[PDB]
Parts: sequence; structure tokens; C-alpha cells
Amino acid sequence: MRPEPRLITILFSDIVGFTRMSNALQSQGVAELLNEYLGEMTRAVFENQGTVDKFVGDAIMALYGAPEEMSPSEQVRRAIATARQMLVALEKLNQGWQERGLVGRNEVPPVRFRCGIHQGMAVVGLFGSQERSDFTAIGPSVNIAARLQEATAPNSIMVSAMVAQYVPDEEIIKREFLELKGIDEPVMTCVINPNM
Amino acid sequence: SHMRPEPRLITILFSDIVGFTRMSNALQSQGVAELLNEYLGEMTRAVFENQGTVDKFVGDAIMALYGAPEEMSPSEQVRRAIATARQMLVALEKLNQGWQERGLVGRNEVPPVRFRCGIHQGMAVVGLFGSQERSDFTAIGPSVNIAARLQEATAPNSIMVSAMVAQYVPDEEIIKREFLELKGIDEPVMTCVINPNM
Ligand SMILES: Nc1ncnc2c1ncn2[C@@H]1O[C@H](COP(=O)(O)CP(=O)(O)OP(=O)(O)O)[C@@H](O)[C@H]1O
Ligand SMILES: Nc1ncnc2c1ncn2[C@@H]1O[C@H](COP(=O)(O)CP(=O)(O)OP(=O)(O)O)[C@@H](O)[C@H]1O
Ligand SMILES: [Ca+2]
Ligand SMILES: [Ca+2]
Repeated sequence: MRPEPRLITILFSDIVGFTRMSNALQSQGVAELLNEYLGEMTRAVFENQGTVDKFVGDAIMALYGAPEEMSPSEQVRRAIATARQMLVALEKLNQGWQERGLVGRNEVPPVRFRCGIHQGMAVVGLFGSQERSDFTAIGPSVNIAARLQEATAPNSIMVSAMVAQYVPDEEIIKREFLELKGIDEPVMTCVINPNM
Repeated sequence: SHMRPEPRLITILFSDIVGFTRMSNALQSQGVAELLNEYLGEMTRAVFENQGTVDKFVGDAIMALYGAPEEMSPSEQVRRAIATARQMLVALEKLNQGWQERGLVGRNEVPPVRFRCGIHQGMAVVGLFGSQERSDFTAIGPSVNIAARLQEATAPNSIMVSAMVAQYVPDEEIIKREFLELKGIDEPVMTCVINPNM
């Protein structure tokens, strides 16, 4: 648990259109919707042996390579598989929320998905204090993964060069250098095929 | 830790610093761990002393709740949230003074650390969110989004609250009043920068 420098793979996912969709229902409904979603994401992360760092509203942060050790290639394989399984889940969910009147039906479009994945060094371990301490990762690598998730287009998966080097060339749909805050050197990003 | 999601009037506090990464770069790891911890330690103590609830940490950002899980009057929620925000800023200044005296800031010149805090009071679905496999206690809803947007909109080393919060704060303690259009929200919001001192 004690914080230490380690090569890990960070995954940030987030959905847009949740509050808009929940704006209709009451408290009970908003909670059901969110829990439904959160459960699916968690399932995708665990099934791929990933670590659910935390939830940030309707955003999810997962780690691969901590606390349990994992090779750089497995970290990426599993991070990618999680991101793709998440998308399939959102498709299933959106299908259900549409047949149920929460989508398509009159001004609350389906919920779009955004996922960012990066691999790099990060101080990982327990951070906080006596009042509160949580297991997480800190550092530019984490910052980068978060910025990729926010920079990518709707319903897509964007990764860094460090991650893409383990991905079959035919799976990289688009390449583009992005200027990310706090980073001087432009970052080469790669949108990957959400299927396989 | 057992509270099922339920609607409730609460006060949400979001604080965030800028300069940690920069300060920790010209540094080396179990020193970025002790640094963030030193900072986090000060922030959480400010929340605990004011009986606030530390919802979670988002990197070097802090989320605190007032009015949950333990009930709290709407006036007490604001008094304690305001007091927390002011104490944090004081602690930050104390921290920068220390880091300055350690060459952690103001050398290889990483500017001193900046502080931002946003506070808002409104309805929110509070309780445990997630699934049987994983769930945490937090608040959800437009009210939470607002508090977050207020913190990201205010200027460095300042505290910005919404009208709902300002109504409990002495008029003379309100430094500035101005309408700002927050993301994803239809009606502009009345923002009020409070004086860092009582
Ligand atoms: N329970 C919670 N814990 C931590 N942060 C939270 C939170 N609920 C909301 N937030 C914060 O509130 C803000 C919400 O604004 P956005 O992320 O821009 C909304 P969005 O994702 O674009 O649409 P959406 O809410 O429909 O999904 C974010 O800054 C988020 O981190
Ligand atoms: N341990 C962690 N858990 C969750 N989110 C994290 C995190 N570490 C970093 N992040 C995310 O990484 C991103 C960092 O970007 P910013 O918040 O803009 C950095 P900053 O506050 O401007 O400067 P700073 O890092 O020097 O404080 C945010 O989206 C933040 O929420
Ligand atoms: Ca979102
Ligand atoms: Ca920050």
C-alpha cells in the first residue's frame, strides 16, 4: 500500500448526457440509472482484472499494474478490453433506456461514452491522511490519461503512443498530435477500433 | 456506509490547488508522496475540525460535504463550509511559506501553490452509489456539478459561492457579485466571492 514509483496503465472513462437523461426522473430514478451504469463499468474492469480506483460522479478511473503486478503488455491488453467491453455495455444500456422512454424519445439523447488510456510511471499507493486515505496513482501520466479522455470524440477510445505500440496497426483508426495542458511536448494520440 | 441514495439539501465544497505537479517534478517520488500527504493532511483537518465530511480526493482536489451523512441545518452547513474554505486557504499559505523555505517553491521557479474553492448548497441525491462489487458514499446531481464549476471558475487563491450560500453570509463579507454562465446550465448563476477573512 505504501506509495511507490511504478509503471502502470491508467484508464479514465466518462459519459455525457446522464444528468440530461435523469432530469426527468425523481431521486430514486437517478440513483437506479447511475448504479445500473456504475455496476456495468465495475464489471468490465473486474472481469479484465483491473483495479477500480474510484468513481468521480459518472466518471470511472481504473488502474492496471497496481496493486497487483502486471506486465506492460497485459496492462494494455486488459485496459483495451475493458474499454471495449464498457462500450458494449453502454450500447446495451442505451438500448434499454430508449425502449423505456429515457432516450430518442423527445430531448434526452442516448448517453455517449469517452475513454482515455495511457501508460507510464506514476507514484502509486495510499495517499491522504487519518481522516481519509485512498489507494490511487499520482503524476503527469495520470494527468495525461485524464486529458486524453476529455479530448477524444463521442463514443470513442483514445490512447497514447505508449499504449498504441501494443495495439495491432490495423486497429488504429486515427492518429493526431494533441497539445495537452501542462505538457510541453505535443502528445501523439491514437483512436482505436471499439470492436477488435 | 449504509445510506441508500436519497434526496437531501446539502452544501458541497470543492477545492483544488495548482502547482503540485510542477513543485513535485523538480523532486523525486517518496517526496511527492509526503508532499501531497502534507497538503492533504492540512485540508482534511480543516474539514474535520468544521465537522464536514470528506467525500473524496480527486488527485490534489478535495470534495467535502455538509449535511450528510449526518444531518445539519442549512445555516450550519454554510457556516462550517465557509470556515473550512477559509481555514484551508490559511493553511495553504502556511504550507507555501514552508515549501518556500525548503526550495520546493520559488526555485527552478515553480510558482507558489495556488488555491481555488467553490461552494454551493442545493438538493442532491446522497448515499452509496455503485454496485454490490463496489460502491462509495457521495452526492450526485446538478447541485454537485454546480459546486464543481464554481471552483473552476473563480480566480487563484479565492473562494466563490452561489446565491444559495451567500444568503447566510454577512453582506460585508461578500467581496464581489457577478453573473457567470456555467456549463450545462440554462439560467446564469449569481456568483459571490467571499472575503478570505471573517
Ligand atoms: N459525485 C461526484 N464526485 C466528484 N466530482 C463530481 C461528482 N459529481 C459531479 N462531479 C464533478 O462535477 C462536474 C460535472 O461537469 P461535467 O463533467 O462537465 C458534466 P458532463 O460529463 O459533460 O455531462 P453529464 O453530467 O451528463 O455526464 C465535473 O467537474 C465532475 O468531476
Ligand atoms: N489520483 C487521481 N484520481 C483522479 N483523478 C486524477 C488523479 N490525478 C489526476 N487526476 C485528474 O488529472 C487531471 C489533472 O489536470 P488538472 O486538474 O487541470 C492539473 P492542475 O490542477 O491545473 O495543476 P496541478 O496538477 O499542478 O495541481 C484532472 O482531470 C484530475 O481530475
Ligand atoms: Ca460525465
Ligand atoms: Ca489541481
